[PDB]
Amino acid sequence: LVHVASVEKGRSYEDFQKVYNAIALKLREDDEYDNYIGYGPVLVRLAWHISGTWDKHDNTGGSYGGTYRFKKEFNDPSNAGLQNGFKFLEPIHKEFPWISSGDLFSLGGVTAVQEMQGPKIPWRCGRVDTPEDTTPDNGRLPDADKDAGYVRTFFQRLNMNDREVVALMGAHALGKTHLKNSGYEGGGANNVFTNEFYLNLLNEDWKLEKNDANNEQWDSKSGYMMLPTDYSLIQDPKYLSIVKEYANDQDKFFKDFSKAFEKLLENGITFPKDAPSPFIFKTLEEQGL
Ligand code: HEM
Ligand SMILES: Cc1nc2ccc(F)cn2c1N
Repeated sequence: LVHVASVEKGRSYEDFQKVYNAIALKLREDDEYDNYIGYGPVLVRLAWHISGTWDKHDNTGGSYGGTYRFKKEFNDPSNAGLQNGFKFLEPIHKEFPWISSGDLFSLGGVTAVQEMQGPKIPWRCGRVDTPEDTTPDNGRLPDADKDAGYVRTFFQRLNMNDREVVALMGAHALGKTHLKNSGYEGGGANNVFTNEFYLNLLNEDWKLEKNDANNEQWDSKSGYMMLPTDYSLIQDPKYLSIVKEYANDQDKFFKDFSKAFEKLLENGITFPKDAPSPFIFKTLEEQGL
């Protein structure tokens, strides 16, 4: 099963920078969402969930087809809460209806990371909307109530190694859990991209507890929380070494996250030899906007 990237007809870097800017301007304008966290974190999560359905074995799922727009995927219990990100992107799509759905969802995540002061994430266009019967079944996204062995095995399906996994999980510094979405709650909240996930793992005093949804989670007396899968990154000795590396080197974390996140968003896509080079978008700040 081959998905060849096909550039939206007549579009170039400038066209996509305009879409980036519209997303970024709306992030600034709709600042009140989720108790003033804003839409940044949920857009990052949306980009990951549309990509994380991928299966390397048969090239099903992945970001290419934009299939989150169909009810089966939209209503995946694993995707509860992401409807907010979809609703955010709706007026963007109306302003730029030429962009494919997969390109819009993935660009939303890139824009959110960069506007939240994260690393630059190179991004490629050319995802093409595929029909409803290409939507992956529910159940391909990861469970949170598991251990390091589960995490490691799960991410092999996405062709991610230990370093890539630990780097990607640093996104859990962003946003927060919501009891009504996932059965996890707490840990305060944040909308600036940093390496604080790793610092909190290492520096906080953690205690395993059951929450009000009867689910296990690790809680600190500072009020932070870790999922069992988050905490597994310091229980496993191979993950722990990488956690320490990122806790002690902000730039290295940024660079490795950028590579892993681009890879995540591009898994399953075949790019022609003469496809455009990846785009690196300027932030609003860099443009004086
Ligand atoms: C073992 C892997 C993972 C598990 C089990 C997991 C699980 C979860 C859960 C349960 C939530 C709470 C959702 C809610 O209640 O609204 C969440 C939120 C979030 N996840 Fe993950 N996740 C994983 C990997 C990732 C990755 C790889 C990324 C991105 C690179 C990511 C980005 C996010 C973000 C940004 C949020 C905050 C969303 C918001 O504030 O609305 N996660 N995740
Ligand atoms: C601040 C914060 N953000 C997240 C995102 C996902 C997750 F599972 C936990 N998180 C915590 N504690």
